[PDB]
Amino acid sequence: SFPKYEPSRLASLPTTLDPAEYDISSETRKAQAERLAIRSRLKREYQLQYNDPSRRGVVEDPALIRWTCARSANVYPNFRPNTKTSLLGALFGIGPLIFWYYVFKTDRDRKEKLIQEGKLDRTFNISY
Amino acid sequence: SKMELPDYKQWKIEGTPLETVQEKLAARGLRDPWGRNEAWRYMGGFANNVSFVGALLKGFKWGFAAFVVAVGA
Amino acid sequence: DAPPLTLEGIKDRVLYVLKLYDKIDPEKLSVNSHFMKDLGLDSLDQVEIIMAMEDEFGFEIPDIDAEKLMCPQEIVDYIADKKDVYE
Amino acid sequence: ADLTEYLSRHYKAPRMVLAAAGGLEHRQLLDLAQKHFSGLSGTYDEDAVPTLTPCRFTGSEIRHREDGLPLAHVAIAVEGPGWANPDNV
Amino acid sequence: FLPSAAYLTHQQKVLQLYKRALRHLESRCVHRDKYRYFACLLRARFDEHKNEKDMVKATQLLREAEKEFWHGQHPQPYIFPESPGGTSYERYECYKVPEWCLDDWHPSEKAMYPDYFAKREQWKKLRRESWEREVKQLQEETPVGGPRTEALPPARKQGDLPPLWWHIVTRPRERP
Repeated sequence: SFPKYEPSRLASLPTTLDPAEYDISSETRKAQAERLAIRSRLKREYQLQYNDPSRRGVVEDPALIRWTCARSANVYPNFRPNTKTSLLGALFGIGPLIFWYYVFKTDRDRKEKLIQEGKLDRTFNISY
Repeated sequence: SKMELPDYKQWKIEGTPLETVQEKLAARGLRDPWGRNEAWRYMGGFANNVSFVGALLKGFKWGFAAFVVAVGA
Repeated sequence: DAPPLTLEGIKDRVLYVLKLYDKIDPEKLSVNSHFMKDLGLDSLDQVEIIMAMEDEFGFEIPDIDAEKLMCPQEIVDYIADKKDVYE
Repeated sequence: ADLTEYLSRHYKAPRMVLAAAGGLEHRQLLDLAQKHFSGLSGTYDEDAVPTLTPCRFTGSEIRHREDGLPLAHVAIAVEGPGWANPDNV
Repeated sequence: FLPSAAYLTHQQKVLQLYKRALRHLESRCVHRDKYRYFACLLRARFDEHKNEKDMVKATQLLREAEKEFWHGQHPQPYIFPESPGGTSYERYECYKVPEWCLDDWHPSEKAMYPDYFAKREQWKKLRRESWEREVKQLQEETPVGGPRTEALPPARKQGDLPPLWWHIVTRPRERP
């Protein structure tokens, strides 16, 4: 009684109609249990290194530092110049630049010719 | 600390909207409401609050006398 | 903007709104009683009790917490945890 | 282990049918079921239950050329009615 | 995605759909008595097929229920002004200093409030005294190397506190 809710890059699929939560495999329940075990161990050691009154400072998250060094320092390695990278580089580095270049030369030549004749609004045009 | 909490067996519902919907739901064949929880939402100093046009009728249930006095002034 | 509350008063209010309900008797309604065992209501009516007291007290409790009330004493305790009832 | 999982997941008392025909009473077979088939598994695992996903008929062709056989076998097929509609009839 | 288990006990999924449908019908229907009528009709519709002993028929009805619910939902449910996404959503969050602080005050103001600071010192005694042996031994002894849960056991041994109590007990009043 509906068009069945197409998903998309904005259309977030809600957890009601998955529909992969219908024919659940027993190994998928085992994967959910392993996920519970991972979160259990991580929150356990968080509450170990978090509630210590002898401790003073910050929590020292290794994963956030991992993400930051992945995002900043781990860019240039690894890299190989492929077809997609070179093409997209030429498309985002040269394309709009030469676009604004030609439109600025075009509008400038219009202005240059219209003041070369002399039929401008220079009746008073003081603040150049 | 007392609040004295005006108790149960006081409503005994009897009210018109819940009575009509209990009779309709009984003729439908269910006969299982929540209970008398809407009685203090329905009656007391409640139960014939005025309608829409009566709120605009509230404007002239006292001002005509003073208006005719001011016209006579 | 300062509503006073007390544990015995809110206990009596929750007991009162339980006693308002139909299919349990107003005679035998304990402070410390089960729901599924002795009062004669199923899971569905129990969550209807939950819904009505959410609607009256103005804050929901989740279904991840709705599995595990089972008795009015823990109801008064959890709502007192939400309200932090001392002077 | 996988065969054990098959037996624990699939052969289930809610989805199985005992049917018989011949010179035997319906209440007699009821009695035999009440002895034996009353008290089966009747209890699923952790919600790991099958349901008929709507199958995606593509419609395409496969051919297996092998030229050492005396005869050739060609099958062709189109859509089905299912079971419910009188289109099956 | 839940604290205790990994699966979520299919009856509970039905109950979640019950609560969300009932809440969305609250949002759908004003006047409260036609609402009571519609809620009892929905409750009767659920009780039409309560005692189905199958499971594949149950989850098929669940799939069709999700389709009819997602079709007949409502855009703005009446979520309470304490609920997440609601009107408040920690409206008076402004005065939520966690009480690891307040030891960094100047001792003139600490002379101004003597009773609370001496009693804070005796809570600090209570925190430090039970911290090492009982708490660490119960965390390292009764769980397996895979902890497998999020709940912590009570200190039923003889005396003092079950672990991790500090941040759980000493969180603010939620209305300053």
